[PDB]
Amino acid sequence: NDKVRFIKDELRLLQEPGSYVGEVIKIVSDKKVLVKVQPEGKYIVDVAKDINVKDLKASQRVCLRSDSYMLHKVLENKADPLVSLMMVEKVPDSTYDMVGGLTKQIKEIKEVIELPVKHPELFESLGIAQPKGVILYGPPGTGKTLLARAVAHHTDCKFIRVSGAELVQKYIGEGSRMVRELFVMAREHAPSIIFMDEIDSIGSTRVEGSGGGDSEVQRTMLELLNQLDGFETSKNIKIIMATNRLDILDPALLRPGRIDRKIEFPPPSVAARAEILRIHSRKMNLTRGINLRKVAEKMNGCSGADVKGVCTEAGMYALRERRIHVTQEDFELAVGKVMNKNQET
Amino acid sequence: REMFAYAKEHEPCIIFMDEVDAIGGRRFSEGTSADREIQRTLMELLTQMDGFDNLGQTKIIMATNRPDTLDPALLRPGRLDRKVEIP
Amino acid sequence: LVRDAFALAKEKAPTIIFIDELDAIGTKRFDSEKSGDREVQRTMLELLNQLDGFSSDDRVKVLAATNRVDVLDPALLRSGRLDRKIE
Amino acid sequence: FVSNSEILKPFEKKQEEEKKQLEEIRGNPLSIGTLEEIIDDDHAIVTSPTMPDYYVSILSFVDKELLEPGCSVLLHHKTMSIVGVLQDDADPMVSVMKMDKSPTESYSDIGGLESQIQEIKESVELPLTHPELYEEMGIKPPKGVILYGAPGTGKTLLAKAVANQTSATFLRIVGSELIQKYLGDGPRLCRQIFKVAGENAPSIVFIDEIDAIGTKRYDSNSGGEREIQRTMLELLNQLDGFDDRGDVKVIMATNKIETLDPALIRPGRIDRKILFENPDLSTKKKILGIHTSKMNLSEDVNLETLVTTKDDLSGADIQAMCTEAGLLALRERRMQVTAEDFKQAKERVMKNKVEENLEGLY
Amino acid sequence: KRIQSVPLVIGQFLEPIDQNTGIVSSTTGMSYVVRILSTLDRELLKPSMSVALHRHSNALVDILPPDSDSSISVMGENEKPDVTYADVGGLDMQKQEIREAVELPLVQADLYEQIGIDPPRGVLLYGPPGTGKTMLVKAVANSTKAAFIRVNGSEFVHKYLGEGPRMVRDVFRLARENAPSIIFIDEVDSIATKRFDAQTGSDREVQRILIELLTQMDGFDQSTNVKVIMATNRADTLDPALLRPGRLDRKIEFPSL
Repeated sequence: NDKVRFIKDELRLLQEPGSYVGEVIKIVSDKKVLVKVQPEGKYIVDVAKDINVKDLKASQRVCLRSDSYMLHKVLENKADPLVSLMMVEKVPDSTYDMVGGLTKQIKEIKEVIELPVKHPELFESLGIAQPKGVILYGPPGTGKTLLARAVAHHTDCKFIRVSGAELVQKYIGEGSRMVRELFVMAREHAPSIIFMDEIDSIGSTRVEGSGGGDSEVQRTMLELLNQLDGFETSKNIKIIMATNRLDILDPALLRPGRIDRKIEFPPPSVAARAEILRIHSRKMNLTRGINLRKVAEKMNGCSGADVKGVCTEAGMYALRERRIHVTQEDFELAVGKVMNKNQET
Repeated sequence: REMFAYAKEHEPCIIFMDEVDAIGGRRFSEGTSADREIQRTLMELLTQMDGFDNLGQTKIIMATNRPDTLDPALLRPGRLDRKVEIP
Repeated sequence: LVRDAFALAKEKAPTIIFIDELDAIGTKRFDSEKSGDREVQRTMLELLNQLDGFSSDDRVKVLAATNRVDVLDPALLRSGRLDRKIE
Repeated sequence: FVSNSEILKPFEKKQEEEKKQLEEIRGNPLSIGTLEEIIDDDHAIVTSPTMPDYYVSILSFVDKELLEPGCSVLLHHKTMSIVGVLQDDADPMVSVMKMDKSPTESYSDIGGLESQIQEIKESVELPLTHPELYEEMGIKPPKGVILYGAPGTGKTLLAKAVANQTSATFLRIVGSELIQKYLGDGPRLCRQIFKVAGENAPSIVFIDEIDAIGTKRYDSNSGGEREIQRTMLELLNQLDGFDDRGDVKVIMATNKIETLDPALIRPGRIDRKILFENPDLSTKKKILGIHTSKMNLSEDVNLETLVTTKDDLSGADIQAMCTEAGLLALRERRMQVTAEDFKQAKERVMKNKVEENLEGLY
Repeated sequence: KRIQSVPLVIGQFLEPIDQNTGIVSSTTGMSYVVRILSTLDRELLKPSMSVALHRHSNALVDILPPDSDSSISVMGENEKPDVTYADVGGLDMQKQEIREAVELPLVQADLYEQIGIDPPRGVLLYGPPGTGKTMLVKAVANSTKAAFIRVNGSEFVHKYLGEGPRMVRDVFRLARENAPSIIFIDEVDSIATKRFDAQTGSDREVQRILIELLTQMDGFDQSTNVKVIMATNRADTLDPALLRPGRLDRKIEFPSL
């Protein structure tokens, strides 16, 4: 009987004109919400009697009635990656177990970033200050960007890579606005790693810094850091800079209180190269007869990134030959290709 | 597209495209102010040549003051073969 | 605007179409920099193509004025185009 | 109390009746739009997004002078009548500005800058302390000062201190972000900064490291980049053309004051030109004493000893030392710091700062 | 079911809010919250399926196959490529490259996952097109008996919130439906030149388009039976968002020297 009634109710229901999707600009205290509606212009509406406006909040995507103008539901809020580009990555997948060769870096990185964030109380009790910025300088793309993501997975924060130029809009302020908004986002999401993307290259990432807006943007960030130790004396959001060049830097920028720590990123050695390889091989089908000591010794003038190329190039040779289990023969042949590419220019 | 489409129906016909520098430039400082609209027009042009749309009895002539913003791709034959100068 | 300028000019004849400034649109660049400044090249070219697209008539006159001459081109030449050069 | 009650009983009945007559107008859907201009026949033109534009008479909740051209307003959904005023939406574009109410810093924390601290105090601080006092006297004290040294050594700090004393909004303005690569763009960004400064007085306006928008050249406009010159002339016009008593004070910052045009300095606004002295032995002691109050350390550390062997270090180097010696203690898992940590720390910063090239001496 | 009836506007179903409720995107760009028929469900519907909605009442009447392709913004589906790889020679090195990139994950999906190493999923061809480049693309497409879909990247460049960002929904989906398929994207740089050197023009209109490219692309190539191959005049004006490992693993040059 209920099943007959139910259909009946739907039959009636379907004769609505529908609802509009709208975006909350802001809640006010007057029982109204300002809505920028997407099919139409912008409207002030009076929310439903079933909720307050402190039962709502700004930046919510909403369903508003086309008939009675009341927020019938709230969907979800606008996701954190936005603008020209910007990538926020919740739960960083990298770890110190995902790259090896980091024995030199591990003690160094731990004190500079981990010990202040994880224990504020220590820093305070000592009367040592929290560093304002860190600069990492090293050979490109080896696993510099990867380390940042690792430290962020341990300290339990979103790793936020911000592309300097994408924060270069051709309109009044809108650009200046974006720069400000970003700080607002990472203050809300505290703790957070802000990794300043585009003063480094991983090979797949364009623009290593320039005479335009990458060095200037890099000044802006420092300013923010001063201000936090100022009025609010709260600071839980740290910025990590990565660079390959000393021509993006100036001495007041390296002066303690803008950038306080200058940590060397691992230059690649034979022992270090084997380690990384062993970790990446521990995901896939390679023969036990292989000797990572041989493969490591074959490679000189290869980064962390190159080791990754070798493993997939090796796989493509087995695959063609219609086998799923790789050999030392494939691994040498793959290395020889990669080696020639470093010999060019 | 329409212009080429009609040239093939009613062929022979000449499509005289004046100033293929506004409609098939290749930037110089990599802006897209209105210069993505430049990409749209150039792109359409290549597609018809490169495709299975058949020109041979349908003729295209481009005119441009100085040749400085034509891609190597156009200079390959079957696009522009013949490049006539003024002395 | 120019094609409308000329169409209304043909209707209104005798008419003097008076163009103040001919260096403001009279830059058009000479490099691959014309890409950007294509509005200024195209407008200047459009009046000259129209002027040469008819001859042996004086229905429309166009007369051009500069604040200080810094522009002259081999394109301006022809009798149906800007014949007369008065200093 | 008794007063509330006298009022409640007539006020109630009138309020309900007024609230109602408003709500019959205000009823949904009513579209938001923005007021273009107010015509002087006491009409007004409104720009609607949906493309009515109409000349309508106001309806109250606001007055004709409680509105200006370009304000956001509430519009009727057939006659486009101005029912009420509303607040901008769909993202007000505001330029990079950092707000610091009473930034935590004082003269005492950085003491031994004695000579500069009096100069900034007379010019900036005391006029802000005296508001009606600047209105009555009417004559200008210094509007503005220039501070030139090295940032976060005195230049950042001094401006932070004076801001704390007078309960003024401290506004940190990023010199470079005004260096946008567009045209029209620099001066309107610069103008926006000044607009907001006058609206939200009192304030000290700290403009960080002006040399990227500057560069003097030899001419007042040049055939080089136009955008860098444009922002510079707007900046010169903004001091020269509006003057303040005390309601807005400007602190300008630059590492080298001689790369600035001499007419962009302009006496009669920027009267004070404040420069940086080097620490003597006694100042080093003072600057050190504060930084260690906030530490915990061993009692075998002798201040006098460290100070004598330091020679020609500025306070920034002194701050770095506190952190570096303290870092070796944090490595040994200890929240004291020994004598030994300091010695190695003093030596190292000393070494790096004190690079020799035989340019001293004579 | 019967009551709603024809004639009808076409929409694409965006997302299920709940049981008997959907947010739908109409393809004049305008997104609506509607009811759905109780004869159509959560598993009879999908996040980018095409749906028939009522003109004035806006409720999901019937489900359409995706098969709509724009024709005044030009989206070509191409049966019958008729060129082979003996139309152009001397390309040995680029040929071998393409073969392992493009052919092999479609044909032999199982063997990548069995090794336990990543397949390639995106390929970039960089250098001037139409040199013999396009011909290899076309030759594989016929040879593997995959569909050729020629997608004009630069004719997304539409000038509003209307058509363009929805043309992207349908094209990725449609390729997946009529799998195997090659999606060959001519000049992606139109919807992907943005800021790098702070001397770059308006880039806001293109911005929405780039974002749905990112969604469609990562949302397929996970069973590896439709490949995406991007082509561009110059590669120094792409975004990293396209470039990164996990998407674009093969980067093939038209070789020189």
